[PDB]
Amino acid sequence: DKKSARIRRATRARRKLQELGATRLVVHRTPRHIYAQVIAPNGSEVLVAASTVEKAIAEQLKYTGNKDAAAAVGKAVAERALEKGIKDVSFDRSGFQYHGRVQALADAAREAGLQF
Amino acid sequence: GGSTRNGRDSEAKRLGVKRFGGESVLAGSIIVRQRGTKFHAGANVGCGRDHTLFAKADGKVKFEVKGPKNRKFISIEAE
Amino acid sequence: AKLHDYYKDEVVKKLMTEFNYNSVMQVPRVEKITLNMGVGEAIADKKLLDNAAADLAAISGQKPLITKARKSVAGFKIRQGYPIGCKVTLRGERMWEFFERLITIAVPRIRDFRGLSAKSFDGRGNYSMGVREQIIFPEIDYDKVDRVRGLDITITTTAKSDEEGRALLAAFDFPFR
Amino acid sequence: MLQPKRTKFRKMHKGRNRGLAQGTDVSFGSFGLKAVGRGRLTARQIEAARRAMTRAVKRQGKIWIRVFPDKPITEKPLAVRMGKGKGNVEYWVALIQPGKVLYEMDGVPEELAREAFKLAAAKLPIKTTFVTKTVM
Amino acid sequence: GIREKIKLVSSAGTGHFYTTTKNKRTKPEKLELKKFDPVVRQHVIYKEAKIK
RNA sequence: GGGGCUGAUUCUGGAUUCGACGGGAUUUGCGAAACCCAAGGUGCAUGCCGAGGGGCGGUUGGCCUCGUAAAAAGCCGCAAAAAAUAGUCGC
RNA sequence: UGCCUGGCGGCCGUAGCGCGGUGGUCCCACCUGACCCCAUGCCGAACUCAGAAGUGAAACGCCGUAGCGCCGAUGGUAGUGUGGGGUCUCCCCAUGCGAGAGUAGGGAACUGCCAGGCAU
RNA sequence: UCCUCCUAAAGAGUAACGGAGGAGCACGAAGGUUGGCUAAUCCUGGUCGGACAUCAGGAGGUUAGUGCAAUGGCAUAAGCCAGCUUGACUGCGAGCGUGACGGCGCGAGCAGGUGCGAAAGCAGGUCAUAGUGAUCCGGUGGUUCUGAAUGGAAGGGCCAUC
RNA sequence: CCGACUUACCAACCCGAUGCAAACUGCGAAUACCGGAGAAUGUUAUCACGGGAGACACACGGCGGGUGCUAACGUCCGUC
Ligand SMILES: [Mg+2]
Ligand SMILES: [Mg+2]
Ligand SMILES: [Mg+2]
Ligand SMILES: [Mg+2]
Ligand SMILES: [Mg+2]
Ligand SMILES: [Mg+2]
Ligand SMILES: [Mg+2]
Ligand SMILES: [Mg+2]
Ligand SMILES: [Mg+2]
Ligand SMILES: [Mg+2]
Ligand SMILES: [Mg+2]
Ligand SMILES: [Mg+2]
Ligand SMILES: [Mg+2]
Ligand SMILES: [Mg+2]
Ligand SMILES: [Mg+2]
Ligand SMILES: [Mg+2]
Ligand SMILES: [Mg+2]
Ligand SMILES: [Mg+2]
Ligand SMILES: [Mg+2]
Ligand SMILES: [Mg+2]
Ligand SMILES: [Mg+2]
Ligand SMILES: [Mg+2]
Repeated sequence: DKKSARIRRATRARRKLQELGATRLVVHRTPRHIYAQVIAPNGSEVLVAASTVEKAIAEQLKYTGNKDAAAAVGKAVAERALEKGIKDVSFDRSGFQYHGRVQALADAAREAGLQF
Repeated sequence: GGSTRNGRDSEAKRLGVKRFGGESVLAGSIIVRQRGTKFHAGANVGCGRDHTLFAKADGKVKFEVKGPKNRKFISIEAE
Repeated sequence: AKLHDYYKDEVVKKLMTEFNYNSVMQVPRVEKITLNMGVGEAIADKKLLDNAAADLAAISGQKPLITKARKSVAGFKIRQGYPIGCKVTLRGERMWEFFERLITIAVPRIRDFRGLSAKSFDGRGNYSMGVREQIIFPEIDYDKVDRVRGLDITITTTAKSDEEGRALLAAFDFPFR
Repeated sequence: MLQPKRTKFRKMHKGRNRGLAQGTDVSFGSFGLKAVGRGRLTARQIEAARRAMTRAVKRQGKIWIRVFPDKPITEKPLAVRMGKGKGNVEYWVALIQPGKVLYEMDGVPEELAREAFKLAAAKLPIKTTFVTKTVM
Repeated sequence: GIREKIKLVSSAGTGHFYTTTKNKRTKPEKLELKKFDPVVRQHVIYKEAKIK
């Protein structure tokens, strides 16, 4: 039910981004892990992703479910987007209120080159 | 003799489909005039104050049925 | 949460073997405790709402939420949006703290306490029961009160069935018949 | 006379009664009287036919009136001019299409059914015919 | 009664103003707003004044 | 055969007829019909054919019966055939 | 390369309900407690910020169930654009277009990206 | 006089002293942004409390609601709350729809300055359609003007508005 | 008498069937109308501007209808 409500309150932003036809960086947030990935404007192709489920950024993090890991994930995904040429991208809350872990990840991504 | 009521009426607003689909339109051209959102705005289609769909770019008008509720959408193919 | 920490393992052990459970989470649990000072005949004077919101605060330390009507029933000549009663809901620690007070110190100030009804379950066993006075609670005395109003307590539990809720309450030593 | 208890609107357009019937087979009783022509049956005619068949069969069974008068027919008062609104409601009719079943019954024998419908049909303008229920 | 017509004049030195409606029986307080001033090209506070 | 005004003590959308008389629900005692039971007493009955009943006739035929069926008596009708009725008001 | 899990979409009523019981090495959920920084117009019912003691009990997901909802032929029927007719409040023929409902049947979804956990 | 449904014959339009109803408003919030939320009805339990309120659970999914009459829509919600605010801005405006005409309406985008949102973005009133009246004559404030010899003034024009 | 009981009677939801609706549509034609491509034919028959008019009393039949009585060589709409 909570997931359904989140989808209900996020599909408005989903449709807004789709009709704007820009690139969107989405954030899946769970109490244990937090993912992040950019999506092509058509909404069916993934260009870059980063999360706490990978050893690459999991071996230097105390716990996955905290703002510190989200910041590292945002830094890594922003660096990969910059090295692949992706620089302009909007940020999708995916229904999660902009505060805490998602806010820290968005700030790290903004600070690591990816301008929103 | 006698008197009868309900002799009043209202002027038609000339609603309906204007381009009928498959035509070449210009920027700002009104596609459909309607009271409610029977047809929803799609690609390069703006919604007016009175739910009028106006094209924001020249191209082709296309009728399709998408969405989870099988709603009709007007799409501007900028070919 | 003294009763919580003391009786949780005991009631789990009892109920698992009673109902042939297979997991710890399957034992019926306690969700919340709700109480509404249903002050209806208070349209003429709003001071009754303040008195209710003070008596309920004294009974359970919080700020009662002044509820508003949503239907405007003409049988009492009321309009929606007017304050009618005040509800207080307690979760977890406060729920347990109020539960022990309603279990232990509830008898001395009430009369003819021959037990409580065993059929107060709303199908799913949520145990809504009512009391006819407020001075039953030790916090509120009789010298400082002007009116006499009761409560509509409801101990909402996670029990699947009414018999499971009854077994839940019996293990929590509540005075049934 | 039977008529709807209430309607959304009092007056209705004249309309046209063209097409074929919808209920053309007996589904309740065993014998039936069904209209073969085209016309409009009125509530008074329906009541007269029902009374005739009931008194012919002595209520030794059951009767089903498949049709129901629901179309209000209005006529202007005598000696008035044209226009000045629509005339007040006068009576109620039921549109009838060829092949539609009008009356149904069971229990009574074939001879009694055919001798009752024979006299009950003379109270209706539309010509009718007698049929028996079959297996599909 | 009906809605009275009022004029919101700019607090600046210019005499620019806007026109609007008002119900001066349930809202006796004056209609002070912030409106754009074409004369000075700045958003300034407009007090409410009579339609005279 | 057609129009206008009344069907309002209020026109301005929120009368406790103050009271007796219907109906609701809340707080009290009890009678197998507001209860669900054979256990103390340890007697001769459940039902099985039941006889026509106060002066007269009668109720699911058993509320009354017993020996192998008869008076029937706990109610209902005839019956109480005081229901003849404010104040003023003639010889 | 095959197992299932997560995220984003296409397709949005053969793609959805009811019943049967499985899933935890991964991922998700339940959950612990909470001064922070955030929150309840009362309560961590919801947001969250610190995590892994336990559980798959509710969910979520998966496999079969024809009890449902639905998709629905061929043929037939109703309707009709043209021309020509009758007994003309309606109907016939030569022509093409041919519905809706109901039968036979189908059916317990396919499919594109990465992101890991599995045997290889 | 204007609006909604049908007659109106599946584009637009289409008449009658035809059948049915409304409009001559309200709102500095009933607008803008952001965040959050999802009923009508019915069943069970519960102190007054009742065919009815305020509560706890369940059946059901828009059968509720739109400030209003009706039609078309609304779940991303156009339906309901909370915080900030005045875009209910100024001058324009490619294009289009509807009218014989006077006219009316939709509208991307540009320049200046704002409100909300971290941001992407939204705001030139209200879910849309009724809520309205040409011209003349005059009133009010400004005016980069006109000023009948000159310099002003009177008056007129221009802009906003009655 | 409790009434044994159905007394040519009426009787909420829930299900199973049977019909009706211009102001009902979970569905849905032909024709009508717009646009894109192509041959053949038609004295440009198409559009824009200017000069000049005339005209805003129509009727009947066919088709789908309101009104009327599916009555009128009656009346009101749309096409030929
Ligand atoms: Mg399970
Ligand atoms: Mg066929
Ligand atoms: Mg078919
Ligand atoms: Mg079929
Ligand atoms: Mg039309
Ligand atoms: Mg929103
Ligand atoms: Mg800002
Ligand atoms: Mg509106
Ligand atoms: Mg004049
Ligand atoms: Mg001069
Ligand atoms: Mg001057
Ligand atoms: Mg047409
Ligand atoms: Mg000319
Ligand atoms: Mg000319
Ligand atoms: Mg004319
Ligand atoms: Mg004329
Ligand atoms: Mg003439
Ligand atoms: Mg004519
Ligand atoms: Mg004609
Ligand atoms: Mg005709
Ligand atoms: Mg004629
Ligand atoms: Mg004439």
